[PDB]
Amino acid sequence: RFLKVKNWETDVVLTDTLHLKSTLETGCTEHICMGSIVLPTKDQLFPLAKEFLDQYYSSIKRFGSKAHMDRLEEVNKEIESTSTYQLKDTELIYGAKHAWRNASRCVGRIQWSKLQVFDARDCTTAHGMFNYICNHVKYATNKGNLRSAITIFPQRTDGKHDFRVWNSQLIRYAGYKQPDGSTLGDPANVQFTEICIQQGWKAPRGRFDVLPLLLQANGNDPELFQIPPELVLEVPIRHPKFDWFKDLGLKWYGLPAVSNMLLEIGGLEFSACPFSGWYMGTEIGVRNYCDNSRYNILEEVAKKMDLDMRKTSSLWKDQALVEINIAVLYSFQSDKVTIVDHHSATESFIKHMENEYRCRGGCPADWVWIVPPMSGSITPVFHQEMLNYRLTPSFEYQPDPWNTHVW
Amino acid sequence: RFLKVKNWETDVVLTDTLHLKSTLETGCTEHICMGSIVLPVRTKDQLFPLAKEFLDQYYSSIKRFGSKAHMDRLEEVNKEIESTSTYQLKDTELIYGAKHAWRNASRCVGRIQWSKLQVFDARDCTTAHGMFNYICNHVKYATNKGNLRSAITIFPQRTDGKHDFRVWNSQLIRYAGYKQPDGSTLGDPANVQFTEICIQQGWKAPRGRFDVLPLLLQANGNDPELFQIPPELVLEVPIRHPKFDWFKDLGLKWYGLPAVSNMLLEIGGLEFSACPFSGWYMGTEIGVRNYCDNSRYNILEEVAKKMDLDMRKTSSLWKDQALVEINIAVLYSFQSDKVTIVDHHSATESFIKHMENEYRCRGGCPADWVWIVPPMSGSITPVFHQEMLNYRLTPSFEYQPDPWNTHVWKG
Ligand code: HEM
Ligand code: HEM
Ligand SMILES: Cc1cc(N)nc(C[C@H]2CNC[C@H]2OCCNCCc2cccc(F)c2)c1
Ligand SMILES: Cc1cc(N)nc(C[C@H]2CNC[C@H]2OCCNCCc2cccc(F)c2)c1
Ligand SMILES: C[C@H](O)[C@H](O)[C@H]1CNc2nc(N)[nH]c(=O)c2N1
Ligand SMILES: C[C@H](O)[C@H](O)[C@H]1CNc2nc(N)[nH]c(=O)c2N1
Ligand SMILES: [Zn+2]
Repeated sequence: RFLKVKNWETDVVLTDTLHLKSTLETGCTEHICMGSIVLPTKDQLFPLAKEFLDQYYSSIKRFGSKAHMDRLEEVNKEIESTSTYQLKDTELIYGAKHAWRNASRCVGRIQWSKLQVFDARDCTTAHGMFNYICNHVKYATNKGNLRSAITIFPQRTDGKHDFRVWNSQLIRYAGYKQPDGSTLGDPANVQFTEICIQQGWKAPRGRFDVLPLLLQANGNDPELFQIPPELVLEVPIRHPKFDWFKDLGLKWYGLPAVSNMLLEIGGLEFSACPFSGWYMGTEIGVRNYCDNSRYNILEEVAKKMDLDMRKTSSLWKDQALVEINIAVLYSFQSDKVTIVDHHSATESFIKHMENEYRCRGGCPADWVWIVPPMSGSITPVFHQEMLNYRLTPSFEYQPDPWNTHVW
Repeated sequence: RFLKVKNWETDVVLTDTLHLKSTLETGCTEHICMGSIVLPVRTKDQLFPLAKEFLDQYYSSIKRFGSKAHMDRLEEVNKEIESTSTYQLKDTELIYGAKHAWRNASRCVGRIQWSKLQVFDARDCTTAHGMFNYICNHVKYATNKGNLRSAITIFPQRTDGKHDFRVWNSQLIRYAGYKQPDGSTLGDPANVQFTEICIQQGWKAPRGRFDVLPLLLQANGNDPELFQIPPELVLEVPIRHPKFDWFKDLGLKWYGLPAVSNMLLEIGGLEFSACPFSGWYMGTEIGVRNYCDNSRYNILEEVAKKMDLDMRKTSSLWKDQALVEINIAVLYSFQSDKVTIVDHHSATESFIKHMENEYRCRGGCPADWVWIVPPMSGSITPVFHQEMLNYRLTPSFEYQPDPWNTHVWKG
């Protein structure tokens, strides 16, 4: 019922009680661990609403106060007659901040309480959505001094009137299959790129073409829009010691902004809730640049470093990985664009985890995702036992809209 | 019910049915994943079904399920359980048992090799000196002058839990750790407690950074006694770097034979509490963990110092730069001295081929991602991108409490 987590580098032991709150299911059983799987009515809504308002009023030190009870009845009455309900601004902000706080896969949660929340619940059209997104992008970008933000479109109703951003992130590079059999640009985005092409985008067909936004308001067919190029802060990638690195022609965007997740607060479902912070270096240098199924540049870089690629045991992939990552961090720093290295990020998360254990009685954490994709064991999170469980408010994955949406 | 796992690099999707044979529990529930927690006298009653399951598996694999020899063996085991409270494994069942415990070890990346395991039957052993002799033979056989061979030696099973055979060392070969009065540690800080115990048992400690510990060996529930492994039996590799000539002056070395001696081997309900086993190293175990963990030799600072890296900001990735160089040095040193070692690229590619093979021929391969993914360069190894299902099959190796915590001292 109570559970201990040990850090095997420091011997520091923490006791978790927060897990006894969790309701949603992990995918694991007593018989099987699914820890490494990427994806494992009116009557439904009121317990959900109640459970959320209870944690809200307890957080503002007013649990069981008349103002608490009154709000419970007003929501109960609104559900009974409207089959849904509306969140107060204060509840919206709290819900969003807590969905981030509860994101067990996110290493950057030390920052959870400083999230700028933009309420776009009054939005009605895709042109409206575009305006809100551009304002979000400009606000978060802040000329390189990045700030966390989320923008929240109207909640689901009958599920036939969904707001969706079809893009997976607000800013991403296009992907084309070429006659060659090779891929130009980002292979992750090939399918979405074609969907933009069949919707009518003129594609420049380069390595680093910023995709257009494809915006669905109120269940209607989605619409193309190009983000003013002047709102998209990008960094050219160079190396502090290797002069040849510039000729690889590498660039990345400053703003990571996930736009395909669903935000659930008090049983209400916000299907379009783009949010953004800033990069940890490895996301770009390890995953985007080096995954065999992404830009996959390890082979090209190793060649320029004149390393022995004859045998895997020369650790040439590993040498090139480090240098690719040094260059990402150097480039973002030199251009004054916020970025965090994996040493700094994981050390912060350990500090945050200790805060959450003393202040909240726990911190749900998914070790498979929190440990960086390079140098795992020289980061302190490697040695940290973590407990993974699902709390609400939360961000969840949802089906790609094109599989779903009817034209 | 069939369970699917997907490789996110290749889109290969595999179907697991083997998890259906899984008996033991994971630590996890529908409400909590304990996937990163390091650790989350049997009676006649419980013993017969365990013996029966095991023998059903054995007889299946040799294609004799339901045979008169299968039925006769069940009845003979049954009769022996009721009459004596335990039973004895045939040699063939012991071999099969030991190979399967390795096959089932979900935290082990080296399993492609599971079927080539030299089993030494030491169930006729009775004394600590007998144990020492069996262990020297294992070490010489396994070492094979650098062309390492996988092996396990199996001492007598638990009886009443008062007569246990235990190897008190956690590996057959490991270096002492000495905690100094100024709070520094000389040698391997992981072995401080055990070293203290050796010392108190009368070991005279050289007190260097690389003193090979003595063996502390318990037979038949008796008090353990000290033995020194003959030095000529302990193959060691001095560590140098192919390009950096100052690397050798760090004074590093490591032993070639990794030989886990503190686990419990369970087969058909029987408990083998001393069953040391050994293979060969994957380079990262030494280069990443043993050398670079902050709680271990911790040489990152001193290495990066000698590499003249920028150390005033973590964002120069100086730690990462030094880590790779150390790992290069380890592999180079082993290869140069013709001592078997495997790099993490090669080992993980092998594991993936093993795992796909196992799904096809066996209907699954239990695997613990937290453990299989190497402690450096995770995502450029194909395992990182592999979904895995973790569950407990028997035969199995299990953790057991350190014997100094449980042992009843006789005097
Ligand atoms: C501010 C600096 C931040 C950093 C350094 C950061 C870091 C990360 C990283 C490295 C991941 C792993 C994702 C992957 O590898 O694909 C992640 C996941 C995630 N983060 Fe953050 N984060 C930040 C801000 C935010 C904010 C503002 C939110 C929401 C308000 C958020 C919510 C999430 C969620 C929901 C996931 C899981 C995505 C998934 O399951 O695929 N993060 N975070
Ligand atoms: C042939 C060469 C082998 C290689 C390269 C190899 C590789 C490894 C590695 C890297 C680990 C993780 C250890 C750690 O980081 O703490 C491990 C764990 C393990 N291996 Fe192997 N292995 C080999 C052979 C064997 C053999 C012969 C056995 C026994 C028959 C064995 C059984 C195990 C077990 C039971 C674990 C789990 C240890 C634990 O939970 O602490 N392996 N293997
Ligand atoms: C807000 C924020 C800040 C930050 N630094 N980093 C992030 C994660 C972003 C960026 N870097 C990856 C992306 O993570 C979000 C995408 N999650 C992948 C899960 C997935 C499941 C199934 C199929 C797939 F192809 C992918 C968010
Ligand atoms: C047979 C074989 C071959 C090989 N290459 N590698 C191995 C694992 C060895 C080597 N390198 C580490 C050790 O693994 C065995 C010890 N396992 C640690 C688990 C643990 C539990 C509780 C507390 C702890 F601090 C640690 C075995
Ligand atoms: C199969 C495995 O679960 C998958 O590759 C995961 C592993 N850990 C991860 N960790 C992070 N931060 N991001 C990812 O995309 C993944 N992928
Ligand atoms: C807390 C965490 O599970 C622990 O540090 C584990 C992580 N993965 C590991 N993986 C291997 N192979 N060996 C280890 O010792 C560990 N340590
Ligand atoms: Zn689990």
